[PDB]
Amino acid sequence: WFGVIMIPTLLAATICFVIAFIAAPPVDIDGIREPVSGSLLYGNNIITGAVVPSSNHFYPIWEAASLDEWLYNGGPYQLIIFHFLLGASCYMGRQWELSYRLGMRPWICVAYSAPLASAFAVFLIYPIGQGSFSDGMPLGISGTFNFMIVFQAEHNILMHPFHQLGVAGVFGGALFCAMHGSLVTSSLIRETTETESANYGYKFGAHGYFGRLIFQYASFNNSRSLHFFLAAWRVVGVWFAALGISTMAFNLNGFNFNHSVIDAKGNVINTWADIINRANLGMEVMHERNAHNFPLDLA
Amino acid sequence: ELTPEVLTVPLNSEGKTITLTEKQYLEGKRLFQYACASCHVGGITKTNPSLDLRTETLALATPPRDNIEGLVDYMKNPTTYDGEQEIAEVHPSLRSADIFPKMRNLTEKDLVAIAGHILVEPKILGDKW
Amino acid sequence: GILLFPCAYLALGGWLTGTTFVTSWYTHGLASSYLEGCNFLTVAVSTEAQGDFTRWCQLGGLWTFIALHGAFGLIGFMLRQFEIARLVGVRPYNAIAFSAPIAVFVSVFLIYPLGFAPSFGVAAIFRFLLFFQGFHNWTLNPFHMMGVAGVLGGALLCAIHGATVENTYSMVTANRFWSQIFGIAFSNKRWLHFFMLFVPVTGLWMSAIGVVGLALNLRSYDFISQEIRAAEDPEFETFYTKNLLLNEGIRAWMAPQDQPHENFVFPEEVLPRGNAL
Amino acid sequence: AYAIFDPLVDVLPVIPVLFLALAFVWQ
Amino acid sequence: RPFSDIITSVRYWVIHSITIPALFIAGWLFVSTGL
Amino acid sequence: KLLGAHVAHAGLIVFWAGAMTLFELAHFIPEKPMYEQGLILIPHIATLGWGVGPGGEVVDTFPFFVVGVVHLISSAVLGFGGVYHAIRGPETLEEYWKDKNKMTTILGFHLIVLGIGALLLVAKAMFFGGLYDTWAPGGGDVRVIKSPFGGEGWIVSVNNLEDVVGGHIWIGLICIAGGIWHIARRAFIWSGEAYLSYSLGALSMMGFIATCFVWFNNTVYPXXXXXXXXXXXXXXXXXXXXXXXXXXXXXXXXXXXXXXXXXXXXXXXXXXXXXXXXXXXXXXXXXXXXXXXXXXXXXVGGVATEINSVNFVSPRSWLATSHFVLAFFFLVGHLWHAGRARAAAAGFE
Amino acid sequence: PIFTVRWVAVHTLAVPTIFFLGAIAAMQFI
Ligand SMILES: [Fe+3]
Ligand SMILES: [Mn+2]
Ligand SMILES: [Mn+2]
Ligand SMILES: [Mn+2]
Ligand SMILES: [Mn+2]
Repeated sequence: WFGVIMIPTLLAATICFVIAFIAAPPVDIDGIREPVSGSLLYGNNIITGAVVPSSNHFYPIWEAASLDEWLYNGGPYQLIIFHFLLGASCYMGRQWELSYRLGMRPWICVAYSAPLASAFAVFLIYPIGQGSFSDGMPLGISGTFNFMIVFQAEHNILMHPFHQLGVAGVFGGALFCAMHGSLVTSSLIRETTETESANYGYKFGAHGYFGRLIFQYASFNNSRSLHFFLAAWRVVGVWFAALGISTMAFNLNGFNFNHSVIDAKGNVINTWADIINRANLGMEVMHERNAHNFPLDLA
Repeated sequence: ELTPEVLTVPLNSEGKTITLTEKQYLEGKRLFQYACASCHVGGITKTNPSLDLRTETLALATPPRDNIEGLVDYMKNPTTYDGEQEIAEVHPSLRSADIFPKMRNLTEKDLVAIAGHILVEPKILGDKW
Repeated sequence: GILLFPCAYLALGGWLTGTTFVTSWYTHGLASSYLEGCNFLTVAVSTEAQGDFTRWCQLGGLWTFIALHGAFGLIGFMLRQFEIARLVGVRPYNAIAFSAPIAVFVSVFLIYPLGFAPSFGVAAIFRFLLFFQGFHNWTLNPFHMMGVAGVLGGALLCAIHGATVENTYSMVTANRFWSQIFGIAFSNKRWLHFFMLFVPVTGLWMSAIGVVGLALNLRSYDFISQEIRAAEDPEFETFYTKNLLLNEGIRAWMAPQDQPHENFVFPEEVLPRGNAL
Repeated sequence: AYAIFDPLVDVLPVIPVLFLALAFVWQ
Repeated sequence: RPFSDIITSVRYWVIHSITIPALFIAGWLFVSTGL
Repeated sequence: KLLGAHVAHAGLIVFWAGAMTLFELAHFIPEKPMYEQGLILIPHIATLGWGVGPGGEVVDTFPFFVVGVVHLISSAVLGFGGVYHAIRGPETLEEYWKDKNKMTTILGFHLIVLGIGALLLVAKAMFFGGLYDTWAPGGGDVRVIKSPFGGEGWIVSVNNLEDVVGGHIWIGLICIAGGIWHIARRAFIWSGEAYLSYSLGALSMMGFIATCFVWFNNTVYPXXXXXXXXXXXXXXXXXXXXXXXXXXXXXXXXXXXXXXXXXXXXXXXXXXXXXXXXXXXXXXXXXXXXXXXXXXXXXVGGVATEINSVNFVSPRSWLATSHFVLAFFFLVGHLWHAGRARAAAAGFE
Repeated sequence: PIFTVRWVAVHTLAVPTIFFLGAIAAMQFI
């Protein structure tokens, strides 16, 4: 309510999203959809040049013809993507305004938004380095299995540096927090002395003893805010890593590994690292439909 | 396992053969990959229609540059496949220090190194390239 | 609890040993004199075998022991639910471990295994290449979609709760009352300490769903082929399923080197995939 | 020879405030 | 190993500290570079 | 210890960046094979560093090696004796710094120091060298004189590269004279943290922008780009194909085929007269040398974004993934820190 | 707990931490 933009971004990115997905009922089956991309290329339009448009694009002003313009390349996605930067920015700006001005709740908005704007700003930051067109995120957005195959070959390459840190925190933190939220919810300052009549007894209103006896085996939390420091680490240590690896994956990337291949005389021994990893990626993924023909260095 | 038989590159189309060392092969492996692999990554070619440096491509040259005394001369005196159109300005060579400012310090000593490095590279495997 | 000490010693004594003094020679080759980009150790030779420590631990015995002593020894929740619930109380955390850690390992060693030699990887890039090539032959699963939604649902529930409780001594302290600041933004928590119960029924139910989806694909299920779009392609179509079955069907065809007996001639410049090369 | 010029430039910001303030905890 | 419980008082314990780092390396770098 | 924390930081960041450049300039400097490790030595030539290729060794290593050595020996000399404010003396001072709004306006007079330090360092070219772009060698002259676009235009180093230097003499002398003269009162919560977050948020906005502007339009000729490893790669595939047959106008999949598809609003042909007869021989074979190394990520199969063997290293890709990652992380911690100042006097934790 | 060892038990298996530290430095230098 504070920032007058979230009501004009989330509403335009939800009405246009439900309108585009309805126009592809020819072959959706609730999974793939978006069958409008089999002509000339995926979506090469070259919208803007260097750090996006600023000196004064296809967005609010379609131009061209009328209906034949919105049915080519990105189309409606060019307007929806512009709403993600306005909606996420408002989802963090109004969150930090309806907490400090409403009572007393500093931060928790700039950190929580680090995870939301980690994938949202990653879709815009990528085009600012490689190609300012609109390729990457499929039009309409459904399932998103292309960003799990293409982002494996190049434009991020083989994940094994920074993307290996964040993927272990978001997945490993879901199993660690599942146990932490299950132990405390089992017997602490939420129950443990109310309804226990083998059904559902009347409740009426252990956390200091179950925080060092169950999480033992080596130590404990040793702090009332130690549990909040673990939950914030799965939203910052894994958030800035996912956004950091994606923001660097413009043209430079990393990957490393290369090839071990070290024999007695000098041949190619090979092993599980880059020889067998790039064998199923540098031949299956490097088979992108049929776009390239002239170039051979870079797809 | 580098034996004395593998690094026994021929020194002529007649039937001769030199004998490099383990120090020579290591010298050309760092010179051909630091100022030539920019367009010859893994012996292949980035700006040519399948023109690798295998012992099956060099032997078909005019004259055959499958030797150590034939490939070395071709480095400075660059050609163009058929050997008719002099490509002394198109491709970087030891004679053109104006374009190739990398091999400016290198002499006729490093020429037979990058040549014997290509031939020996094809002796590591049985048929894979 | 003497079993947990004999299992955590065998699992940590073999993992650190295989990635320092081992090899393979049965399936590719890694851990070459303590110099590998992944430091993997599993191999699993195609098949009482022998009676040594260097010949027996070469063709196998490495992953064959890490899956025999690490899976059977397990314990964890089974050892804590008979010592904590007997002294302190609340045996609720034992249910989360018997799905998010017990089913996650018991599926990759009882489904893909003998259903045939090489099962899975046990490292960093080893488990990253087997989950990439293994997911290439299938993918787009309905059950596996829940296992990916739980890892993003329980992590977000801990991020939105950890950043809302810390910003909620001073005027804040810790007594909730933040159900009006967050409620006007997105839904509302009914409280009752359901913040820990919902996160436990998300990470444990997702790991049990993803394990059941991976245990079915190996034991012959369906997964791939939308069936509706696979039969409706007379000429011009192209969608998100036609570009996925081409980036996994042509990528898994070439570069084949997993099987050292099934694979043979696949090159000769006449294989699959053609666009630019 | 004085060829150790590259080892004194990188360590000038690699070691300080990473082993001279993290372990000491002075501030 | 009697005495009292540890926490953050015992460091190197004087002896068997530098010899412990000389006995371990005497069986690792030796049993690897020339076993 | 607010002023000493800025001095001991400027002397430790300049002596660490300068010594890393002096130890790298003597480590590399091969002969003719440039673009191999030189993120700090690259920005030097864009002000004072010979022209085109390497000058020599005796007279050439004078404005590069002695300029850096005089910058580090003058920075570490001021930082060694400046770090005395963080060890002894009187804690905090004011003279003629107490979080006052009236005193904060006249303080921080670094606009006339940074304005006369950015306009004097840029206009120094028309009195010494003149950078190296546009033509082929070096030779600054004239004056192309807001003149450009009012919006965010990082790629302003277009056709006329002289407009870059002139944009500092106008916007600099107007910022330095207008800043020292500026020294309702309800314009946000004036404080020490609010001024630090806005200073970092504005500096990071120029870091994420320069992490692309210094890898696209001009900036550095020895470095490659995403439009250099795609446009030149197409010029190397078309020039090698035309040498065998010629006549670019067919169909292989969906137009273009050889070269020039003509889309959006341009022909993209770049004059069909310069394709058939041409006018390049030594300039065409040189451009194809950079595209064969890629810019995004250089490094059995081949050698590229997937499975490589022998290469070197990328150009500006290291700066657009180390400095850009440090600018987006510091900005996320600065904007979040701004909320701790606005909710401290009206909230408190 | 035991009064014979108790704490001194986990250090026996942790001894393998130094064994892997020297074996990794011997294969990287030669
Ligand atoms: Fe809680
Ligand atoms: Mn693409
Ligand atoms: Mn491409
Ligand atoms: Mn591609
Ligand atoms: Mn592509």
